[PDB]
Amino acid sequence: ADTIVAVELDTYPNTDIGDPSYPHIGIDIKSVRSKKTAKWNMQNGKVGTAHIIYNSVDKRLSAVVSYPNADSATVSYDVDLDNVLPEWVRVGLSASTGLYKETNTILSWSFTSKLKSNSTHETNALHFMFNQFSKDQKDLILQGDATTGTDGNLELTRVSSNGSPQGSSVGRALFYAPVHIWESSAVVASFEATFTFLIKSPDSHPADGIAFFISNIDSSIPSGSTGRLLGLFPDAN
Amino acid sequence: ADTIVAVELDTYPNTDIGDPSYPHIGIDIKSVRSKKTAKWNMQNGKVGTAHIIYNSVDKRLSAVVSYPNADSATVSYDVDLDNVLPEWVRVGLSASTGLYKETNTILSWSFTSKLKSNSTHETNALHFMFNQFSKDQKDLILQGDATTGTDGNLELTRVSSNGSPQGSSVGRALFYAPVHIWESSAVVASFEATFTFLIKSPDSHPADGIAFFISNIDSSIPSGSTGRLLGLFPDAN
Amino acid sequence: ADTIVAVELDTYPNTDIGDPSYPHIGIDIKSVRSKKTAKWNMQNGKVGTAHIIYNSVDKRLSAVVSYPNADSATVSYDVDLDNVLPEWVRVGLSASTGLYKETNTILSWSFTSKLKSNSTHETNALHFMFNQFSKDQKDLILQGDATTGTDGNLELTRVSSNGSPQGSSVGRALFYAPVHIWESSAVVASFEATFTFLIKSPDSHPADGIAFFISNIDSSIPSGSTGRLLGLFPDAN
Amino acid sequence: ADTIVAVELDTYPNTDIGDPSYPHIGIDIKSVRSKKTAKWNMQNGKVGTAHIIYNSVDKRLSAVVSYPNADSATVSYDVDLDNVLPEWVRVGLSASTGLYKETNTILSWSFTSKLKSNSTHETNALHFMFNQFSKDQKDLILQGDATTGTDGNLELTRVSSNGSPQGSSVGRALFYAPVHIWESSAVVASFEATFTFLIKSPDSHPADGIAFFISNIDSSIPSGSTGRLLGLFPDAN
Ligand SMILES: OC[C@H]1O[C@H](OC[C@H]2O[C@H](O)[C@@H](O)[C@@H](O[C@H]3O[C@H](CO)[C@@H](O)[C@H](O)[C@@H]3O)[C@@H]2O)[C@@H](O)[C@@H](O)[C@@H]1O
Ligand SMILES: OC[C@H]1O[C@H](OC[C@H]2O[C@H](O)[C@@H](O)[C@@H](O[C@H]3O[C@H](CO)[C@@H](O)[C@H](O)[C@@H]3O)[C@@H]2O)[C@@H](O)[C@@H](O)[C@@H]1O
Ligand SMILES: OC[C@H]1O[C@H](OC[C@H]2O[C@H](O)[C@@H](O)[C@@H](O[C@H]3O[C@H](CO)[C@@H](O)[C@H](O)[C@@H]3O)[C@@H]2O)[C@@H](O)[C@@H](O)[C@@H]1O
Ligand SMILES: OC[C@H]1O[C@H](OC[C@H]2O[C@H](O)[C@@H](O)[C@@H](O[C@H]3O[C@H](CO)[C@@H](O)[C@H](O)[C@@H]3O)[C@@H]2O)[C@@H](O)[C@@H](O)[C@@H]1O
Ligand SMILES: [Ca+2]
Ligand SMILES: [Ca+2]
Ligand SMILES: [Ca+2]
Ligand SMILES: [Ca+2]
Ligand SMILES: [Mn+2]
Ligand SMILES: [Mn+2]
Ligand SMILES: [Mn+2]
Ligand SMILES: [Mn+2]
Repeated sequence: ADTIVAVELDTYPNTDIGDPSYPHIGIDIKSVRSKKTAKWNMQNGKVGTAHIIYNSVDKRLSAVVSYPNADSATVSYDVDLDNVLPEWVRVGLSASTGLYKETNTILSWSFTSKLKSNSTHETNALHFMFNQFSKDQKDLILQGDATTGTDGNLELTRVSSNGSPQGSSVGRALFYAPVHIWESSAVVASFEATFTFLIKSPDSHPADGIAFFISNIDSSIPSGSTGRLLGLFPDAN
Repeated sequence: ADTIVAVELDTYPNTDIGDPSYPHIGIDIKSVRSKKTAKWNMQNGKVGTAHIIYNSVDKRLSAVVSYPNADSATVSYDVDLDNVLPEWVRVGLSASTGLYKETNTILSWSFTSKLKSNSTHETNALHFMFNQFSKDQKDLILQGDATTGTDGNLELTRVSSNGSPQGSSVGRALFYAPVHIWESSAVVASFEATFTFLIKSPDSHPADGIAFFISNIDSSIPSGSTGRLLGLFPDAN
Repeated sequence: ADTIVAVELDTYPNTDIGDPSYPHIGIDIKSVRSKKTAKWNMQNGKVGTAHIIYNSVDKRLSAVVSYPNADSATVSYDVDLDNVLPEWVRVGLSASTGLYKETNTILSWSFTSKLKSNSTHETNALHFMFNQFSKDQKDLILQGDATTGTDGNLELTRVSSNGSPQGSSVGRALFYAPVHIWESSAVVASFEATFTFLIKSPDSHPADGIAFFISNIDSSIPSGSTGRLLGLFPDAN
Repeated sequence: ADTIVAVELDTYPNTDIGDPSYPHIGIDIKSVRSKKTAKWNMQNGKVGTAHIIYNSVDKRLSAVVSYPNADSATVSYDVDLDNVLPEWVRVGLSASTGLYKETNTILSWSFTSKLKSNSTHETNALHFMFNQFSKDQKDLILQGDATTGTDGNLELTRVSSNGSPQGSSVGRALFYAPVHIWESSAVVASFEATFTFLIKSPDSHPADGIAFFISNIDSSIPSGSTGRLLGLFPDAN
């Protein structure tokens, strides 16, 4: 099975599987039932921004999601990723729709990771920044319904030609190169992730959400994980 | 008076004023009596590295000081700098000697600060990296006994021609430009500081230490702040 | 007696002093009479972007000015800055108006400079990025009519309350810290400058232009340098 | 066949195939016979540094190779990479030995690539920095005799237990993710490469050299490319 650590931007409450009775952001550690959540006042049709950060000194994973001229939603959870994830992982974005839909458009995405080992200035680093996505984005592994090129944007889930969002859709984009998330002999290790999105929903309720995730290198979308599973988990356990 | 927030690498225990009975690292918030300290196994004559980090999401200031092939010392303290420091500050390094001495040589120093406001990718940032210090380092404000140029290093305190450290010395180096440490309308704000040092002590005990500090723009060495005061505080209150 | 090296975005042709008969961009080395120019199809009322780059290996100063979905204007000139400028300089933006006007609005400005000396990874660097300008921008030295805060932008020249541009206006913005542009023992040295602007002109012709400049630390606006002198030169020599 | 653009650090002159009669650095565009070379005073047993740069404004590829307290070797060639290389490529380091040998040790390697298309601050970037190489370096594709982990270094060619170099050896290291080297709608595009090496040769003459290269994504070591072919070319044409 895949080892998943994700920060979810959950637009649809599934109170039956542990979701809060309102849209929220949460920290998922190997389960869709977030170890921590915070109320999120999602704004339909508006471009928002998410920022996720973590460092081995504090061993705390935090995220802030906000819209311009609007209060932000913050969520933090104490977790030592050395004990949860493998040394080498892959990072990506995931999204899904179920009975209800919304567009899960990504306008930009950047990530920076640094590892300092026991030596002078000996820091290994990785950084990538996407502001425009091309039709042939070779450095991205697109899974499921995810597609690039539409207006230079990344469409995680299926959107028809007339621009309307489709139900029962799942899609992910993983950066091509494996990321060395930690090392036993590292003094300091940290990562920063930032992405802007546009969740637009024409129907009754928006669903199901977007999630930033870290996984084992060979991770793939679990079969049937549309809807509430965010394309990350095989079941709601 | 000056508003000081510093991370001290205290090599000499002054138990009479609140120091632990062993070398330690500490977080000083407007007073030399650290709000938080951690035992530090200082290694005489060896190059060490210090890393300090802070972000407005967690509102926690942390630091790690280590030597190669050696366990590190970590210290963290929850503090909202918005309520402590002014919006515009100056960052620097400070060091002192008293009856007992040590060299307070800085081999490198880098700093990165970022402020994200309520707007798309609207991030203001400042970054500087010093690996070599020249005889005429115009972007540094040297105070007291601090001098640059000797072997491309920054000597915070007085070191004789023969290379031996002098007692009763104080010196600081502040980066020339004021730093916008925070702003009421910032979504995220963070800073990272890193510096390598070389503390060498020929005499009985090493004293007194090095400190990374953030202060009011016009800060200056208080008179008589050699020894235990680290060139940062006027008294031991 | 300032030593000036600037890249001009000349919106008004003053053929009487050497300007081409059309808007152009040029490389000015101690004189308003560009050593090199290129036709520039300036677009009234549109946000444009300028990029300047230089490296000691090629000893060539290049710039590209473009507007979205439009052809760019490029200008390059072979010049060894070690022979032209002092070791320590200051960098800034300048703008002026005369009988004719235009707004010289700066929306963003970033600069990065690196110096690699004869040592392993021993690089000294400086980087600052401005996407938003505040009312109290302490790390900037505003000269002449330059002001910050207006909609988070940098207005180099005088703009009325209603927004209309004023004639006979000069203004500059220099970054607070001195920049080590070069060093005799440097293997490689390079710098990159990028800024976006908005030149809007209601009157007959736009005038006079914007310029990115490098100067001696203590440089200041020459008396009477409004109009064709761009706030950089004392005369048309 | 592979499309190769490389900067060679040729330690062994093969005059019979066009090599100058002295160690040299060169720019190879699809052939082992450099379009441009420069005399290089290689220092046996000393750590050196190589810096390569390119930008679409000047369309010139330059490189500087130097040793501390020593004069550098510079080589530049005017070439538009849009006409030579495909849009997506892979970057790496290559080295070889033949009848004569040397160690082709890489101590560090960093790369930065940026593409700015027709849009505000819309820049796509990639940056990776390697100061330490681990035994299980997953983000690198090791070809031939290349190995990592030995003292945290990258040994491009075969070296024994006692550290001595082996003859008739070839090896390469390519970064895992494909690099978008160019795009038809990009205003500016640039890349920078830096790496430190240690060429040590116990035998009569050092051979054959190290090279930084850009190639088609699926490139692999040509059959029989040991010796003078630097593991990049199938023949000496
Ligand atoms: O796209 C949203 C949703 O679609 C699919 O589920 C449809 C409905 O399925 C079950 O009926 C319910 O889970 C329902 O959820 C509502 O009712 C629950 C029980 O009353 C309650 O606990 C929930 O909080 C909610 O009010 C679903 O709407 C499927 O794709 C889901 O995975 C997906 O989340
Ligand atoms: O450079 C070290 C120290 O030098 C100067 O003080 C010298 C001594 O001054 C006082 O005697 C004491 O504070 C002493 O400290 C020792 O004794 C204390 C009392 O027994 C004890 O609490 C301390 O922990 C320590 O054992 C000093 O050594 C002066 O410049 C000081 O500022 C400076 O720290
Ligand atoms: O703001 C533009 C301009 O305003 C001020 O000069 C106004 C006029 O001053 C002089 O008459 C001329 O230089 C004139 O320039 C035009 O005519 C010239 C002669 O025919 C010709 O060489 C020029 O190319 C141009 O067509 C100006 O219009 C003063 O502030 C100037 O510095 C400023 O550039
Ligand atoms: O590692 C060096 C070299 O080893 C292998 O070639 C060995 C020799 O092969 C041929 O004899 C020659 O090319 C010789 O080169 C010398 O002599 C040439 C003719 O006089 C002269 O042009 C050359 O400049 C050189 O002095 C080689 O030494 C094989 O692996 C080669 O690929 C490899 O370069
Ligand atoms: Ca849900
Ligand atoms: Ca003390
Ligand atoms: Ca003019
Ligand atoms: Ca050769
Ligand atoms: Mn949830
Ligand atoms: Mn103390
Ligand atoms: Mn002109
Ligand atoms: Mn050659």
